[PDB]
Amino acid sequence: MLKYIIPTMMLMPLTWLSKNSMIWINTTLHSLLISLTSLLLLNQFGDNSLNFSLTFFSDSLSTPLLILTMWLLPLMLMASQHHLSKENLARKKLFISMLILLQLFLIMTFTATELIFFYIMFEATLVPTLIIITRWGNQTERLNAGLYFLFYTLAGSLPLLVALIYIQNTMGSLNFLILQYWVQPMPNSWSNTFMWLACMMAFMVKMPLYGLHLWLPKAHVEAPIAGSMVLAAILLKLGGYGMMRITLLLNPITDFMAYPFIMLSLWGMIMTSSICLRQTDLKSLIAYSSVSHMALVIVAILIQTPWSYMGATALMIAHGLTSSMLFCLANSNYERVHSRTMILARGLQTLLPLMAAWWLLASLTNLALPPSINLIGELFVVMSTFSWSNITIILMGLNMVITALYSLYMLITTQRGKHTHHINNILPSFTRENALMSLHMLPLLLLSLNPKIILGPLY
Amino acid sequence: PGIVELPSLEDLKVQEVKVSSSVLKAAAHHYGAQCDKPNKEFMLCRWEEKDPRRCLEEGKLVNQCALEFFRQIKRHCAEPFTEYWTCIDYSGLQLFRRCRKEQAQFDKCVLDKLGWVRPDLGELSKVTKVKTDRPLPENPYHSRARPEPNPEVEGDLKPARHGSRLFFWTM
Ligand SMILES: CCCCCCCCCCCCCCCCCC(=O)OC[C@H](COP(=O)([O-])OC[C@H](O)COP(=O)([O-])OC[C@H](COC(=O)CCCCCCCCCCCCCCCCC)OC(=O)CCCCCCCCCCCCCCCCC)OC(=O)CCCCCCCCCCCCCCCCC
Ligand SMILES: CCCCCCCCCCCCCCCCCC(=O)OC[C@H](COP(=O)([O-])OC[C@H](O)COP(=O)([O-])OC[C@H](COC(=O)CCCCCCCCCCCCCCCCC)OC(=O)CCCCCCCCCCCCCCCCC)OC(=O)CCCCCCCCCCCCCCCCC
Repeated sequence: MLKYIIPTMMLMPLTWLSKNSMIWINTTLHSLLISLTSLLLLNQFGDNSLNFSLTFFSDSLSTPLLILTMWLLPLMLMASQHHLSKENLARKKLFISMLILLQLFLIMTFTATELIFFYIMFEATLVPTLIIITRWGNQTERLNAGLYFLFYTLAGSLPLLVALIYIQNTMGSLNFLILQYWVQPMPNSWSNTFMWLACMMAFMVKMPLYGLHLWLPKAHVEAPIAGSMVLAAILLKLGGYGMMRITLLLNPITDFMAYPFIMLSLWGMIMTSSICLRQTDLKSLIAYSSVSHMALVIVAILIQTPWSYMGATALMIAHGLTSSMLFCLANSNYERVHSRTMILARGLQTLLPLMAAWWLLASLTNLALPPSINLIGELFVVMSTFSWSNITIILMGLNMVITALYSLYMLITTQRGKHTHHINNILPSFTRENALMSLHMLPLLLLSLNPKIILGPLY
Repeated sequence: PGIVELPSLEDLKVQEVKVSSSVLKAAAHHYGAQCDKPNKEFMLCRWEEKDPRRCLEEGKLVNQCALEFFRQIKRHCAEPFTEYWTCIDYSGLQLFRRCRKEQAQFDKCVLDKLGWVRPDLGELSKVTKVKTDRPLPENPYHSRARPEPNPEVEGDLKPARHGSRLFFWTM
């Protein structure tokens, strides 16, 4: 994986040796070249993962996450170069360096052959994220947003560390390729119970779990746009990725200890969608929608069936693209009206017709319109959870009601109705912003033609 | 533990040299010269055995030969010796230097009538060799078997197997 780590590292001289005005263009061009290079990870096989070295490998699970991760960086560079137009050149290079460093930590988080290197990169992704949120945020509450984001996560993960080191003393290796073949049944005891809780609660925090989700409506509305894109797009999927790596070790104790977490997620996807029905803040509405969607991935991992894992990985990739597009649309309003109030700028289809088309398409992919990979992941999770218990379709179907009722209401409040009279700085849509919308949406529509590359290790 | 083994009281009875300390110190150089051999056999047995219960017969030889010394003084030169140890016995620190004329009379009478030379300065402090027939004590400290030591380091130092093996570090 060293043909992706070295160009990402070499983006640091490419952003610190550039001209004082060329630094967005150079980093955009070379991050797009790395994103085009990211398709060489698709040498996958039906039995054996693409195993590079002792340090790095990539199956069909980490490969769509890597393609999405290396694709997100040019999109974050395009989104972040408007509010950083008056910024100091040194601080501008610092922001681009934090984006590059976070990309590096993510692309060698998903490719960790050994699980403590996964933990080190998985908790190394906090630091550039924390610096981005607390430094280039906008409001007063970004500082508290750096605390709840941090001290929830470590509260989940500093147990996990200990549990991982226990396996290092017990099995002798945290290699995932060894632990496929040395895995032992984890019986019913209190020691193994808290072993399970230590292995799972860190990723329960970063999904987020309902009840533990309280960091996320604070961390999305207080970050800049590149921070919100990297949280909703990638940094919520470290939890699902880590769960799919770590529940191999946790059997058969998953089949009786994961009951309350399934209950929490099946009720939290109802509760956070209900919260999305009453959010006065647009960016908060997208944050609570992200909690509502990741609850399905939590349920699909905790029932551990093949249809559930395929739906969960399709839903993770689809939600990454869709939530990144919705935060960029909220940014496109926020850069003109300078307020995140959803009721403030109304009737914007009269003023921005093509941007209202992009809002329409992003809201249709939020409500899982077929044949999008949103609907493919949603549908496969609903199939597997109907197989799990026949009653859960109620909690699925009711959710699929409310998931529409905030996807279009967010459309009807911001884009439809009579336009707000006392707002007149609604500029036409920039080519940067429309390019950003199309680079989010056009891969999300092209993956409908070929979904088999985003359906996990067990397609 | 075990019973301590003490000799009986009749094993410790011997004709003691029943004289005072100034009688001894006044005759001390001639006693160190003439009674050399059983005294050195005894002090050899006393430092080699490191047990007074294994040194009783040499102590009886010492207590016999000292009496033979004082008898051989008593047969010939009892009165110059008596006046000399009386002069030595007067002083509190028992100085030899206060009583050199009685020392000269005692040394002259001893040299004439017995043929004894007083040892000069330095001679009685010598370390002398002793010809005894008793064996060397093979275990004077009554020790036991020392524990076997740990096995040492040997063999050619090969490089480490697969590096450090610290969680993921391949070197
Ligand atoms: C490998 C090559 C593959 C090539 C094939 C393409 C594959 C899919 C790629 C993307 C396709 C959609 C792109 C258009 C929408 C986005 C842009 C936009 O706003 O357009 C309006 C604009 C036209 O409007 P305008 O008057 O000029 O100005 C804007 C208007 O004022 C204001 O706008 P408006 O109000 O007029 O427009 C709103 C209107 C509103 O109408 C709708 O939203 C109705 C459509 C959705 C609901 C009903 C259909 C549900 C699904 C059934 C159909 C699919 C399956 C059918 C097959 C049989 C059954 C299985 O939307 C449309 O008219 C868009 C029609 C297409 C919608 C596709 C579905 C998106 C819905 C959400 C996801 C649904 C599931 C996934 C679907 C995946 C399909 C492959 O379009 C353009 O100018 C087009 C520009 C070029 C677009 C290129 C797209 C492909 C790029 C890929 C590049 C790489 C590969 C190379 C191939 C290149 C091919 C050319
Ligand atoms: C004819 C006689 C002469 C022949 C000459 C032949 C050589 C000519 C060229 C000589 C120059 C050296 C070139 C590199 C040699 C290969 C080293 C390598 O790539 O190891 C891959 C190494 C393991 O991969 P592999 O596939 O198992 O083995 C491939 C080789 O065969 C690895 O082979 P190995 O098994 O022998 O490797 C031993 C072991 C293999 O590694 C392991 O066992 C894995 C554990 C390593 C430590 C992981 C720590 C994780 C937690 C901390 C992370 C910190 C943040 C990450 C960096 C953020 C930015 C600072 O590595 C270590 O123990 C060393 C620690 C890592 C240092 C690597 C060398 C860097 C030199 C240049 C420094 C520039 C800054 C680099 C970034 C700073 C941090 C490294 O990859 C990593 O550990 C991931 C990080 C990437 C490595 C460093 C990339 C170097 C090139 C950067 C260019 C761009 C720089 C831009 C500015 C600086 C950044 C802001």
